Amino acid sequence: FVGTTFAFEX
Amino acid sequence: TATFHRCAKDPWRLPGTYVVVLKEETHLSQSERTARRLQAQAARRGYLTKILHVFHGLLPGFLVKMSGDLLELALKLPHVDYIEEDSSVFAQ
Amino acid sequence: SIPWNLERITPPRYRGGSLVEVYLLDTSIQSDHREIEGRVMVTDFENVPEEDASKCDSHGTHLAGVVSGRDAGVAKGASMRSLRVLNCQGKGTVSGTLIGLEFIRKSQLVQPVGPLVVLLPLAGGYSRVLNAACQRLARAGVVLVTAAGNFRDDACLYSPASAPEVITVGATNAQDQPVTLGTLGTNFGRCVDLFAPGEDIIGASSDCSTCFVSQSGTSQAAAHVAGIAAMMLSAEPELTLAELRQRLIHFSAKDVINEAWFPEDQRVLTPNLVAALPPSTHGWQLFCRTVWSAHSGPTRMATAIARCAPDEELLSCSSFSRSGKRRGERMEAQGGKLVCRAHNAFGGEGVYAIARCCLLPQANCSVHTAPPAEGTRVHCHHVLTGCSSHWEVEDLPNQCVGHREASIHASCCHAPGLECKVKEHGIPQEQVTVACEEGWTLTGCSALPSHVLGAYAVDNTCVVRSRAVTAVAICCRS
Repeated sequence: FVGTTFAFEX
Repeated sequence: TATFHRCAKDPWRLPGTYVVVLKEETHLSQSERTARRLQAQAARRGYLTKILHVFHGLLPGFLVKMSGDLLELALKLPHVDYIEEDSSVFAQ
Repeated sequence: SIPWNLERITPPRYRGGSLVEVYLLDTSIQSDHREIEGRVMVTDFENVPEEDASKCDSHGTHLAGVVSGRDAGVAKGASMRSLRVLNCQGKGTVSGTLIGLEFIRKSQLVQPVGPLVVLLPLAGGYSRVLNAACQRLARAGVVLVTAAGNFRDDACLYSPASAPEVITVGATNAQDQPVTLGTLGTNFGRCVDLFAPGEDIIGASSDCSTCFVSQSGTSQAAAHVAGIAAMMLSAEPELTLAELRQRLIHFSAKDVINEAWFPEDQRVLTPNLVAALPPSTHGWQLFCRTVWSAHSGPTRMATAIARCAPDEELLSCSSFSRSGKRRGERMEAQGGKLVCRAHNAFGGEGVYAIARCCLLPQANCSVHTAPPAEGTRVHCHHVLTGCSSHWEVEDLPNQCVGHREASIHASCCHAPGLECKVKEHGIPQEQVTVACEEGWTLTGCSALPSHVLGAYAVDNTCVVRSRAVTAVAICCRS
């Protein structure tokens, strides 16, 4: 779950 | 009969830029004339506007940077179907 | 060694995408990465808002790799073209996305190629203009695949997810469960067409030209379906959007999602399907799908309408309300084509109309109606594919039978080569269920006329919900 993927922290 | 729409998710709204959508069979030449007309009517009211893009090929219309003050005026232009305030999209 | 997601979409029997082109609207991409080098063309179209390097192209690079990557891609062959509509923070605008979609259509008109698939790995709130542009591009013959959204919310509240004619994709994990992460997770509900692997998905990392990273999201899920669609359209280039959607549903793994993950009211609305590639086994077959309307809302005279695609036939029509405050449903013509209309009751919160839309060429279908008798009956005097009933009152053999105070409607088709049978099941019960036999396609689902909430087809199973109930399934095959 990376920060470049909205809305994950990142 | 022309209506206004903006994003229900308030933080995602981008006020000050509007997509002006014209009726389905409106021709590119007509879209361009409608854009110039808005800019002229706005300027007479003391407002600067900028036509960022004229749409044709899927929807007819144009993208305009202007104060929302002009929306009542813009909704009365010929050929207008509806106007939507620009808003954010995000990588999913 | 095979990534779990690529195994998951592999069918139980098996043996791409080059005639097809896939457009990607996303962040910038590292096009020289070895997964995708020479396979992605960067258009250098760019329309992005100002901010407010490895990171700039991570999202797009990963998704290009899911679609077409030589080691970890779904459609390892496929040609891609990329447009930049998301900035370094992964943010774009509705206007920018519209200009991008318009650019694709213009490109096509200037230099026509084969089938086009457009992946939209992005979402904002519901947008009338974005949905209309998507619809217009779909009607122009382009296939659109979009992310359901990552908010653990109803996808109908988001665009392009909510956009008519676009294939909307939710995300499931290695246990085939919907992805959740707190208040975040896959969207769901009736605007989602199917789910696909979208957690822990290995693909190209823009950290380095040979690096890989696992990422999660409904875009990764949508990328699997974009890849599967490109493969399907290479094999059968003449597929219409409705034919492609029916194949994606038909070849999906069914009933593998635990519906407990979804909010209670969304369970009935959310398709329980996980995408898969078609088997080596494929000879004409009857394909049907269930189409839920938007909720009618609570107005006394409210109606919900469920429609089929232009090349589909409406073979049956049912309805459902959670309260059971319902005046049933009827099939009505509209622009020379039958639609499914459901009626709210006085004081009801609203109802759904639920169409069964099928690919049946050469079918000549009609409706036979009988208004209330003193019980009420009507027959195809042709094969019966569906029974419906509506009433205007507040409370109480190729043949349909209704309540004595209700109108009853039979969908009757002339479809030579079509065999249909009727299977019934009843018990003392919150839900009663009856399934067609393998190789048969459910065309109609209804309850024999103690207080029923509604009836709906789930795949080839007819479900009746009540508050001596008898489910009736009409099943057909070639």
